[PDB]
Amino acid sequence: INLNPVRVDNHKSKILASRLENDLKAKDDLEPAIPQGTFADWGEYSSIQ
Amino acid sequence: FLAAYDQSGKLTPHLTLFVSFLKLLETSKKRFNQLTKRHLDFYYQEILHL
Repeated sequence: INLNPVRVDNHKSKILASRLENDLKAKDDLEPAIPQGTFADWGEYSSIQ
Repeated sequence: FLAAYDQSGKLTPHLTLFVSFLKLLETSKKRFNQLTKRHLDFYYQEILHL
């Protein structure tokens, strides 16, 4: 059977181009989360009187 | 002084309240001084995820 040069190039291109997409996505997710609290003058005191 | 009157039944009432209050506070000291451990564990386990 005879193979067309144009048809093969398209398949090869798609297979490899999809690898670039993942290398790019990898550039954003570079760090873990840290739990965050609030702030509220924990030392406030009222007289027992 | 504190040893001499411990369980004697002989203190004047204004000192009886003051000393009894100070003895009750020892349970607060026990809880308060555990903060240094809670702080260390937080850093190694929740900040550094180890």
